[PDB]
Amino acid sequence: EFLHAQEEVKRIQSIPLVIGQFLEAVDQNTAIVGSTTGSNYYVRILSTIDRELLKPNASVALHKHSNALV
Amino acid sequence: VSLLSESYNPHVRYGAAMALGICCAGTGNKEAINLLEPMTNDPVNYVRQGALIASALIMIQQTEITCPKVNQFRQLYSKVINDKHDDVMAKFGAILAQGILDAGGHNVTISLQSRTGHTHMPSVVGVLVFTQFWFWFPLSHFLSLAYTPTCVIGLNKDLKMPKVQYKSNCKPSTFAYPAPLEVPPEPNFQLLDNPARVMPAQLKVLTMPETCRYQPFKPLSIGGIIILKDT
Amino acid sequence: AVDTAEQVYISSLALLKMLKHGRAGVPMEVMGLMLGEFVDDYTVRVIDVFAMPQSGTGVSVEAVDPVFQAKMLDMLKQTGRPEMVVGWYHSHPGFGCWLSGVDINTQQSFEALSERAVAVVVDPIQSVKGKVVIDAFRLINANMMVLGHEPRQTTSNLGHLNKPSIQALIHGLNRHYYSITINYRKNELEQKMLLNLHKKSWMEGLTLQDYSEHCKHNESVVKEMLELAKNYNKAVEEEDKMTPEQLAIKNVGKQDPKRHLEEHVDVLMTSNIVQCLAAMLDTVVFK
Amino acid sequence: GLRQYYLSKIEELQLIVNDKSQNLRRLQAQRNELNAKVRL
Amino acid sequence: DQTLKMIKILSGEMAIELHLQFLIRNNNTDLMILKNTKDAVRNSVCHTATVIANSFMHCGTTSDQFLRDNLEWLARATNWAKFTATASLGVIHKGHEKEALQLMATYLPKDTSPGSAYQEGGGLYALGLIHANHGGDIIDYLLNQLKNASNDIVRHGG
Repeated sequence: EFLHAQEEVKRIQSIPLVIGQFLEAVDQNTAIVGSTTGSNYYVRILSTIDRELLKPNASVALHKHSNALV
Repeated sequence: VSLLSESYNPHVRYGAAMALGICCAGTGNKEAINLLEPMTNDPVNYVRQGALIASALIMIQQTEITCPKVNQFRQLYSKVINDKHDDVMAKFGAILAQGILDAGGHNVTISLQSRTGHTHMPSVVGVLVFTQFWFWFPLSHFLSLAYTPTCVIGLNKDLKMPKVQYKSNCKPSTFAYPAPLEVPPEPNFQLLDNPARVMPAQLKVLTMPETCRYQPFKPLSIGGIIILKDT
Repeated sequence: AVDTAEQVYISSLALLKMLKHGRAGVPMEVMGLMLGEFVDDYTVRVIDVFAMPQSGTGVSVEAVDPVFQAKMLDMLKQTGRPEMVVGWYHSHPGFGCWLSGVDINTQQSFEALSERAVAVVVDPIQSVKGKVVIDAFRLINANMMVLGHEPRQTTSNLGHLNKPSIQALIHGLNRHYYSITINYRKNELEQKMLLNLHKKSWMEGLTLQDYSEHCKHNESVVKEMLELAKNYNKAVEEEDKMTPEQLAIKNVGKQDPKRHLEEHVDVLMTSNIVQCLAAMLDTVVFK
Repeated sequence: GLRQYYLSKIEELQLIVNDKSQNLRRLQAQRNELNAKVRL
Repeated sequence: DQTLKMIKILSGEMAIELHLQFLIRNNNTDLMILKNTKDAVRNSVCHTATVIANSFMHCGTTSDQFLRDNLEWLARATNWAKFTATASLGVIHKGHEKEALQLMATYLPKDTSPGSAYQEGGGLYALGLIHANHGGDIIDYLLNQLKNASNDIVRHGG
């Protein structure tokens, strides 16, 4: 059952997707990004991303309306 | 079932709550009320619903002394029934539980069990048919087969009522009434008439009639009707 | 009236025609017909689905000549058995599911002849592998919206089970239409014969695997597994140190040994235990 | 003589209780961690 | 007597009306509890939810003053509440032979004949509710009416 819900979470990874850039993280599973609309945001992340592929200065995908890490 | 109250789907989280509601319903169980305390807080509406019906079945004809969580929950159904922002399914359990918890003027109760060890099979049907209210609303209207009284009744001839008055022995605050509010130095010698309601836990705390004209030939251990031999 | 326990049975067959036609022309709103079989005032059954040639714009999509419609239904009566149009669908591309201001208009045309034309949205983007988000709808009168009167007279504990999205709630739900709970008609007629027909193979496992290179691949992993264990001969040594909740946030730039070091152990096992066992059966079976 | 034998058998039947429950104590906590992983 | 013994113990009728005698003497309820829940008048489930409340808390006591306080709020909801409004009438009269046909004399299906046949078709549902485990005419008064009737709108209650 966990593997069925494991793949279900990526429906948020749909097509109208905007681009930010990783800046830092406060703690576990919550970070700070900067969109390409100029304004920075304090966003929640998505759990399945390997955290150890982050911060040189990473390109990240962001949600369209809610604008969280994708 | 206490492990199954934390399942991932709300469906197993639902039927875990009725599983406590159909087993321990005759008793004011300390442990079953302990489990249903956070069950009314879940974001799924029908598990908030079925927790209330299970909270209704656990404490019928019980006033504050079998467990203190009776009047802690009398306020709880009124807390959710007077909100506007609550869901209709969520507050449907509160309005249903008022008819459960004050059943017959606290004169009838559920009984899946006799003193003989044999089960009460119309109540076995009457609670199982009560489970299917999702798919048809008056299908769970078959609930009167589970409602059975708790009253000792005296008798001496085929028709005649006796006139006997006995009393209690243990702590007297068990015999409380609902006592409605209507806004616009102690017993343990409680006399009782022949149609006298009594809790099944209170069957031991009473006194046999020793000074009256009447004396029971039967050892008074079960309620209902018995012969009361005129001596 | 209705009881909000409508329970639309569809199929196992129609939804693949829904998504394939919905996704082959995905960014345009494609649409079609729903050709089914009516049952009582409560439920409805939609069994077959076909589309038409259409002409569209960005915000609108139309149909073309009606001679396609009658000639299509004549050929489906003579081949198979006749049916009746239970409704119609369309396809929001990557939106969600709601009735827009033009989607509501041709629904209003179809609800006149039969009053139970089911309006269906399929989104072939939001559907990843599991949820297929569908959420069939039907109109409610805006005359009773003027009355302030709440319709549909809930008489079963079946409607208020699935919660609507906020984005569909921004749109006309719930001021001009409602949602319907649905499920799928499943049977051994079909369910057994898509399971036991799709993911099947014949020789992929009675064969060996590049015999000079499997043992070579048994060094292509182990060689860097030495230095990956040298990092595991490194990272434990900096423990009894700064409060390893700090050793979660800090190590997000680079790869840890510990998780990566059990990663290859599964790979270096099943690559070997399969290839060793499958070789030792051909010694018995083949002479 | 007779019942003398029976208190042998109550006390070594109880030896299955203290470790299989201890196995279940280990096992039931493992599910609670995994169900917390799922719902989250 | 010992000849009369098989009626006194196997029909068991003196456990029925004596239980009715217990309920007609002992009845400790409140009207305000329904009046506290009166303020949820809308088009929601609440009309069916209050009539399923007073039926459970008045089983077999024949006390129709909680229901006869009004007419229009009871007759606001339609098409299945009126199936249940005539269903809740039998639970209040549970276990009593006389006040079954006589109080439902308005609710026989061939007397008033309104546009709602669930109001009159759900009466035979309540005739089963009173005489559960009690089979006499009540078997055959419900047997002959199902020989010729309407569709499965009275045949549910039948």
